[PDB]
Amino acid sequence: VTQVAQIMNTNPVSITADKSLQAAITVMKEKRVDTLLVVDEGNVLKGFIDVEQIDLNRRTATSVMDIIEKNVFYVYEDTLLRDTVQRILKRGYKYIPVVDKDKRLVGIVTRASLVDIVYDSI
Amino acid sequence: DVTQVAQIMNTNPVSITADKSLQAAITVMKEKRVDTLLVVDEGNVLKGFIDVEQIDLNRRTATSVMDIIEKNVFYVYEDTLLRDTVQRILKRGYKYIPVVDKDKRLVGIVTRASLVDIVYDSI
Ligand SMILES: Nc1ncnc2c1ncn2[C@@H]1O[C@@H]2COP(=O)(O)O[C@H]3[C@@H](O)[C@H](n4cnc5c(N)ncnc54)O[C@@H]3COP(=O)(O)O[C@H]2[C@H]1O
Repeated sequence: VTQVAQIMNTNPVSITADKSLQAAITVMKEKRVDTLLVVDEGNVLKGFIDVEQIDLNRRTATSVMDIIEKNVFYVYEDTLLRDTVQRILKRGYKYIPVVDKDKRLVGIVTRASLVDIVYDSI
Repeated sequence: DVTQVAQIMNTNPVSITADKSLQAAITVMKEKRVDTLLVVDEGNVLKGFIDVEQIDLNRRTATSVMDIIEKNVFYVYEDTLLRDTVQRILKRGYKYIPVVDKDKRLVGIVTRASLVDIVYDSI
């Protein structure tokens, strides 16, 4: 039935991995998010960074790459919703980033995507 | 060391009261972009919380917010040391932590986006 592209939120907060921690937290505070999704010049999703990793490696870390986690679970645009929801609800994932066939960052399914979904079913 | 929660907590936590319907609740949740509502009475005293989850499960046989409230809330007072409440979210897996004044009145919560603030101050 329904795909993720339908309900996903089309404004996932990204930063490039050339940018400093000073700059990364700057965005994170403005945008009200505990992570950043890492993305290259052409917007191919590459990893994520944590607020914690910023805090553990702050003294000897100058940049976003210095602390990047490249093993992100993303899910393609046209995947079935049920699966990604099932992952977040039960398998503990905090949100699931959404890409296109070129692995370009295109959306996020946050817990407030579950609201959207539950709101619609009334 | 000696910094409190009140200093940092974000002072707009999303409440609802126990009369409101599920239709009413999920409305507030969507607007505000939040997976849970905190439950407060006429005089704003913290009582519990409801989820997207429970709203989703009990939809068919549940008209009111009270029908599915979770009365057992971890909460903390305004003047608790930040350090303890922060250490709870981080390594004890609490999703966020509601802060009350000494009359158990919701005055704030401490989100994962309260940590950024902390980490931002430290630089
Ligand atoms: N009664 C209430 N009053 C006030 N707030 C309430 C509340 N009940 C629940 N919440 C908050 O709702 C937020 C929504 O969770 P969600 O997974 O959509 O949203 C999460 C997370 O999925 C999202 N996020 C993280 N990295 C992101 C990125 N790179 N792009 C977009 N979103 C990101 O940022 C949000 C930050 O988590 P946080 O715990 O700060 O914020 C949570 C939680 O603290």
